[PDB]
Amino acid sequence: GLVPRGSHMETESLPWREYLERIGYQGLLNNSLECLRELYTAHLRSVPYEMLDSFDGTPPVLGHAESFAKLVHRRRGGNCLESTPLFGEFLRQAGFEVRLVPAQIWKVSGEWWDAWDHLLLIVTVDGEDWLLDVGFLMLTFAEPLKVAEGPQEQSGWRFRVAEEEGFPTVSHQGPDGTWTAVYRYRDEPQQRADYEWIIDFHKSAEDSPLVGTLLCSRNVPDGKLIMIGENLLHARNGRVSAEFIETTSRAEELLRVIFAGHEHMVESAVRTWEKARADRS
Repeated sequence: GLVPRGSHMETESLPWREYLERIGYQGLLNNSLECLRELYTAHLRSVPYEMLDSFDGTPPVLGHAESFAKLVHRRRGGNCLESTPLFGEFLRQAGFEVRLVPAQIWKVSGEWWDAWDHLLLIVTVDGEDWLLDVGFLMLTFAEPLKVAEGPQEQSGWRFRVAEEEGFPTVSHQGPDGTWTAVYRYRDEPQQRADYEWIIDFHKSAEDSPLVGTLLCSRNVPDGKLIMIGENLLHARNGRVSAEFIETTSRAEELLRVIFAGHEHMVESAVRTWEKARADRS
């Protein structure tokens, strides 16, 4: 057009009304914690996590205008690079005090992923800091997590932030009562130039987890449905169950739930699910 891409002009004139429509928030906005809670919940329930476009190795674009177009106009799903900075920018323009910070994810195997390639938001309301994550595949807090000591209960689970080996670390309490890290972060405000490297990291990576795989998930009231390849984790009310998905018929059943209200994405997701199952036999 006439407005240069990535200019402050471009991001400033994004039509946030359509964004709020896209996430199913049709009320009034203020800067109370209660408004922030409702916005977070709306995003989480309305937007599935998905990486379908990267199944090839095609990188996501990073600009706010490009993220906006994919999420709002094409009604695609979300992830850390394409959802979280855009949401942070929406909150900033709606008047919240917001900080985008880098994070490193804890593997199910029991070590850290090599790269600090996750991102979190910290929102400051009435002198307190609150964590928000609208770009995470697996189970994390679905209500803003306070940056304070001690267990915080949410939908039958307990989360906490605690300082561990030099880093504020978000953990989740297991059925035993053991705590397992979800991710740690650094309180270092990021702009686009600071996290751009993530794209080249995954281009350069051998066997990137975000390429050649089927990864999608959807928050539901009191839990979350997570599909990782041929496995489904059903998190619900403090309990998680697992199911090995045996047929494309059963995979499609589950993808229709994860992508409820996003039925235009199902056939591509099913195709991607089969391609990835086959490409590991």
